[PDB]
Amino acid sequence: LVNAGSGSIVDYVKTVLKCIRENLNKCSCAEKIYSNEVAKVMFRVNVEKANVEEEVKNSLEYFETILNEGRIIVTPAWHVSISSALNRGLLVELELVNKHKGFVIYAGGDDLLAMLPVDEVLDFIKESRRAFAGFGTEKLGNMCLENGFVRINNAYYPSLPIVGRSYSVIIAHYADPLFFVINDSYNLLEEGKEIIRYRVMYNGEYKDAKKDVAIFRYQGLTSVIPLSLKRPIVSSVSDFNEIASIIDVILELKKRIDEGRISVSLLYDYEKYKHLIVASDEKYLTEFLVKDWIKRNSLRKHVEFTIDEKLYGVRLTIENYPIKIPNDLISNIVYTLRIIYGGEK
Amino acid sequence: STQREYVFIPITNSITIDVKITIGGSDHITNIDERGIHNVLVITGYAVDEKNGRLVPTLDPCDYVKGILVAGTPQQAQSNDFLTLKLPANKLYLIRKKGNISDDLKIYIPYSSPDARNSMKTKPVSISDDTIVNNIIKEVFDKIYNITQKEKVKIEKVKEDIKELFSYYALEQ
Amino acid sequence: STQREYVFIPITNSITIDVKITIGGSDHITNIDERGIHNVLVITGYAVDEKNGRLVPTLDPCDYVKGILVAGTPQQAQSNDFLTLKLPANKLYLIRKKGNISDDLKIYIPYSSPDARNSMKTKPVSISDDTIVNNIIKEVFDKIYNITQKEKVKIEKVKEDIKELFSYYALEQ
Amino acid sequence: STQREYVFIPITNSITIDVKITIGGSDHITNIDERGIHNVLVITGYAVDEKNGRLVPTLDPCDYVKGILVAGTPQQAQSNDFLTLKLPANKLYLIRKKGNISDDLKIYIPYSSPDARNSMKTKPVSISDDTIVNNIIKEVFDKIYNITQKEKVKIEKVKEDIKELFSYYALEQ
Amino acid sequence: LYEEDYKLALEAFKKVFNALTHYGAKQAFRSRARDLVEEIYNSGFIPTFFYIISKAELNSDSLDSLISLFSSDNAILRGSDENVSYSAYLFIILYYLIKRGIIEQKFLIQALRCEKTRLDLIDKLYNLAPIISAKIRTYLLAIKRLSEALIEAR
Repeated sequence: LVNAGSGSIVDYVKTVLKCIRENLNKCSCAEKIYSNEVAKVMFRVNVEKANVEEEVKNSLEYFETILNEGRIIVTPAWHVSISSALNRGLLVELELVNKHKGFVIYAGGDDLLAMLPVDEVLDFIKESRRAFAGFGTEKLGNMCLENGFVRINNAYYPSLPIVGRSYSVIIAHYADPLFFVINDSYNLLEEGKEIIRYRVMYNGEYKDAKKDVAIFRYQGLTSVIPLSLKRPIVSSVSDFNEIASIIDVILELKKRIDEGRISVSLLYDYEKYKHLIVASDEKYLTEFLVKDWIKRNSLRKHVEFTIDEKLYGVRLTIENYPIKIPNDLISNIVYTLRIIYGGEK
Repeated sequence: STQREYVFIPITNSITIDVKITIGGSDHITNIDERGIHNVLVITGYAVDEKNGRLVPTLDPCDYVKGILVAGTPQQAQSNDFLTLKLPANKLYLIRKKGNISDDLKIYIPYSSPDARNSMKTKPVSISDDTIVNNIIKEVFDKIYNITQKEKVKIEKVKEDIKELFSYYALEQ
Repeated sequence: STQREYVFIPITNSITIDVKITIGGSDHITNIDERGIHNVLVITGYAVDEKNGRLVPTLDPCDYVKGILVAGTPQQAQSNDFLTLKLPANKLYLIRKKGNISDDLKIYIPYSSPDARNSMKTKPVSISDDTIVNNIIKEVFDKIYNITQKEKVKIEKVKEDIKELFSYYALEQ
Repeated sequence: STQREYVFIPITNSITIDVKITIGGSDHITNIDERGIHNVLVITGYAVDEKNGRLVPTLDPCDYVKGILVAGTPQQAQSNDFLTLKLPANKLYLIRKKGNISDDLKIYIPYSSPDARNSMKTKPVSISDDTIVNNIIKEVFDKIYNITQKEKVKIEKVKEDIKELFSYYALEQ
Repeated sequence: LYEEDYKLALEAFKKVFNALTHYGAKQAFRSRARDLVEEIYNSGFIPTFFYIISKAELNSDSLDSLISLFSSDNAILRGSDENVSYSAYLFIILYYLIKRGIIEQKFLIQALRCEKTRLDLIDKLYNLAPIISAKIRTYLLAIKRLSEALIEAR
């Protein structure tokens, strides 16, 4: 509420939300905010019958219901804006599925169903997740992606930066029955995404989020790669460049493997380094264990591949389900590569 | 500066003036020029005392004390039970504001020092006995402003000046 | 009921503690039992000067300086600088209220005499540079709260909960 | 005919000077007097080249290259490195404009050759990373006055308009 | 079973890593972590234990700096680069027998002071030789990996 409505008005509402917090004044706040309004209404001699003792009350009545209900009071404009943005995000989502040589099966609004090749699937998720949040690189059609604002020829339109977006990738044989591949995709996520928790960074604390997970599956192998790691997914324009930040960590890693700069044995040796990287809670020590695990089974002597170091300790859990997920992020990065590489042989 | 003295509207017997000889000049801020009373300076966390009723310090935030502000000095001889303050005229808290002035305001509101032994009780008091104000309407703008009761017509809007507006609190002591 | 004094937290070191004879009990209306300081009271007008500023009352509801309420005597039982009024503690500005109270208690709120000779344009201050936030707990909290914060484990977030809910205006005169 | 200049605001460590001695006067555009950086300038249809800290045009009306028009001297040497145009002040893409200035200007805009030895691409980019705002605003623009950072009470406000207003389009080559 | 041994290996290493001020002593420790772990399982535990203490050169302030390392974090190992390294590995082995209750901590701490009792310590470890060698494996193997990773050349 305070950040919305900027200008001379903000300091007025800044004081209205002040006189609420612990079951406060109960209309005895005018005093603090009447001064705000009445010393303002004389800035123009047109006040018809503005009963300031009621005006500041109705405003105090408004925010009260907002904070009591714990939810934004929904109006048509709130819907029409979310709805239209949902249709503009649909446009950019179709260019991405075409850019990655995929085939759209349906894409209406928030949902999407496509068939990508196993090659362009990781970087699709990377761009699609960020493009949904408005952040993005080069224009796709006649619209650009400007840090949470799709822009069509100088016309800026809002996107949905806060809304999480989960993904579900089934790597399937072309001969697998399409009935059970689509069923799994709706019973791998829609009841598997409902149970997956990871350790998110919330206001300095470390809470347990559950959404926005990008599950991968290849005939038994399953992987979960969180896309946010920060619970209010975007709270500032600097929050965009680390959405899906684990994906390019897998993308860069996958890149260095096929160029022979790192052996594929990297995925098979991590098991012994894992218990130390798990038990180690001092980040200066883990940034050396993964530096060692990388260079040991590396095939050259000039590969300096880093891990963002905010990925040390995620501990993805799952509540009593027929899905076995490794309970740490770096292990899920290894399984994601085995799944991507399993679907190329 | 522009020293200012303050009046208010109780339902007590210590209402009318409690102050003597006027401005001595030709200036005031509580203008009643157009469409009724204006600039009734509001003061919160205080009361009426309803008993030689100057102002009362009350931690209660649900208090709406307000009245007419005039210039001059309050009898020039009572240096005991007032507040003796000053504010820059934009740090104030007014009601139904009017023309802006960036001066400083030497405010003189009557406010006694009880040092109460009995707890201050609170009582809601709105405008009653519409005839009771006929005394004080000649004790507010026909006491010092004294342009009323000659050829004015707003004496019907002067009714609605207090028909609804003034709703302060009392003690029940 | 019995004695109650108001402890208002300054930035200066002028009116530091001065707390003589106790209650017979210790029923301070502040309670810091587990993690947060509670029953912090804010009040309109009384602004601090950051140098022996004992919260002269202003008239703007924007001006305020909070404090802590405990069951004390008027800073060593003198008739100098206190209000000594009483209100039945059902119309108070109490943020983070806790538990039960005493209905009609002898409250003591510090008072500074009006400061003439200057204009103010008082500014609100959010206090930082933590070197202060522990000084107010060295001797003036571990004595006025001489039960708690040495038997449990939590000691640190009070110097930061006195950061989230503590902010007030500076007179600068 | 104000001998104007355009020092744009990318993250590059290549916008160090690129210019020389002052306007020929003090009728500037750094209108940071009120609330921070005012009267922004955004070229439409240009790159920033991510290196060789001049500007390159690309013919789609989709690009934004932003920066403040602080005049001066184009290193006292260049004539072809700029467009040498004459604007009547009413044919620009401006942001945070004040009262209309109906004069005419001189145009020197830092120009790099199109020189598509490579392919031209557009790369969206902005400013973050406190050191990435610590570098450039101290390089040049704080010295427009140097009374900024001296008494400037809007340091917290001017620092944001680097990450709020000036968003340019890089080269991706 | 040995899930808390990768934890133990991290506190024991961080102690040895800090009581090795001289850089050539860290490098010398990295040499012990690799080699000594591979003789315990080819030559045996106590044949390698004898080799460790013989090269450790006990009976000094060093032998009491070990006792401090069990609790303190400001202790330091002084001596020959080959001595501090071999003695730092003796800590690693003894730090495990303490934290896992294979050897009573009070016995070991007073056997590291009373000269007459050290022979009884070596006599105790001889009977616990099969049991110990089984349990320390995951722990020592982890110490070997931490050495190769954390102990770097400048």
